[PDB]
Amino acid sequence: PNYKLTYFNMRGRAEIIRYIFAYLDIQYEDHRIEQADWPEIKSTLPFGKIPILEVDGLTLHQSLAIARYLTKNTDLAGNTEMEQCHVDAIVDTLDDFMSCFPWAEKKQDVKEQMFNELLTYNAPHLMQDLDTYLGGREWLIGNSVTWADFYWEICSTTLLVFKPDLLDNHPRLVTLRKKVQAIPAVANWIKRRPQTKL
Amino acid sequence: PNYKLTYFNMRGRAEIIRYIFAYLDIQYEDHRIEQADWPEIKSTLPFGKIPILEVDGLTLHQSLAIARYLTKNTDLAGNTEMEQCHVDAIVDTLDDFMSCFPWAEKKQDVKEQMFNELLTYNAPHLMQDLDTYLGGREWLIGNSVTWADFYWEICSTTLLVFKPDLLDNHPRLVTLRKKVQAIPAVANWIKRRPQTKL
Ligand SMILES: N[C@@H](CCC(=O)N[C@@H](CS)C(=O)NCC(=O)O)C(=O)O
Ligand SMILES: N[C@@H](CCC(=O)N[C@@H](CS)C(=O)NCC(=O)O)C(=O)O
Ligand SMILES: c1ccc(-c2ncc(-c3cc[nH]n3)s2)cc1
Ligand SMILES: [Mg+2]
Repeated sequence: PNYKLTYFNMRGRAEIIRYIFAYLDIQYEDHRIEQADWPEIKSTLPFGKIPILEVDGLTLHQSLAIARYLTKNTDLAGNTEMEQCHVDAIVDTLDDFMSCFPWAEKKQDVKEQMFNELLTYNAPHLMQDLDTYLGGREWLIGNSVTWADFYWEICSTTLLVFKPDLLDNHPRLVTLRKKVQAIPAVANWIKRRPQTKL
Repeated sequence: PNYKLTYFNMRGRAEIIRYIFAYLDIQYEDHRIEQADWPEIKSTLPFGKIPILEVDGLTLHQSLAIARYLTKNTDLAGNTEMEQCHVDAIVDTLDDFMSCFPWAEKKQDVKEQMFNELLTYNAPHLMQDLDTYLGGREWLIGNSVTWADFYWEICSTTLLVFKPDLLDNHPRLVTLRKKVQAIPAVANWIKRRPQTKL
């Protein structure tokens, strides 16, 4: 199966798929486009948003739909039907918050105001909810790593760019991040991937 | 299993779960709360949001995570893993859009103005995408009804309250709503359910 992932030159919403490709050792074309080439691609897509994943001539969309598709029947999926539910839920919780950021806002002052509020007022509560939920367990769901741990690590990396002290009071969450960063396939990708802010 | 669904007295984010229960002929307690019973219940929830589903005492959260879990191994989920990806993709596309609405906005003029903006510009764009995606086919994905069709009927029902003429130029999408409403288990539910604006 030939895989071609199209997104911007960013970790962004494509990073979860990139970590999954890496973990399962699947070769794919990591297509990164410049904004100048975006509108011309956007015009041809069923839903006009990226990332998109082409699989054998069939254009998939929605980052998490794609991530879920790639991890189905792999060890990154939950180990029970109920675990796959918790995986899905943690991912959508992380996603709901990340989606609140006005990533495309062109008015810089309005963008900064918004970012600062979400990070200062809302992010600390999400960390508290996740920390309690994790408890003293090794992974967010079950006894082995799932793509929710991957998504936690990814989301938290971006939040830390803007608010570095976010996890000063959550050592257990720092440990989880580090655990994810230590997985050989993930570590390799982290070392070799393009270094972008977002 | 002993299922208990908790949400406000409204269709909202719990309705997709309610359609799934009805369609799969799965018994559950449809527990609805008033504001007054919210602060106590909220305090007991790992993520402080509804809906939640309790399955034999185990608590689940995130509406789409729950819906997907309930459809597991059923034809409603999508027939192949690829179709399941398309089903998931449509669902998030719809949810992404519905999440744009300031449901909680307390300034009535601001709420009206934002709704108008979203219903005037964004909604018709998304409707053109959904319509061409469906084409002259029977259902959104595959050969049979999926919970994406359910979610479409649910999201549009709520949008039609605010912009009744939204689908006036989209007969294929109106036909989809009707095909879904006529499914016997759904027709029954729609008649039995408590009447609420949202
Ligand atoms: N929930 C969607 C969001 C997709 C999305 O809005 N992507 C952005 C980039 S992060 C985009 O397509 N922006 C360009 C545009 O809207 O034209 C997903 O996870 O794929
Ligand atoms: N993406 C989540 C959203 C859950 C959510 O925002 N629930 C709302 C009710 S519609 C809520 O609990 N808001 C009131 C509050 O958080 O106090 C889902 O679909 O379950
Ligand atoms: C989870 C994790 C990361 C993200 C994003 N990061 C940068 C984004 C962006 C910047 C300009 N456009 N889009 S979006 C979203 C959800
Ligand atoms: Mg979502």
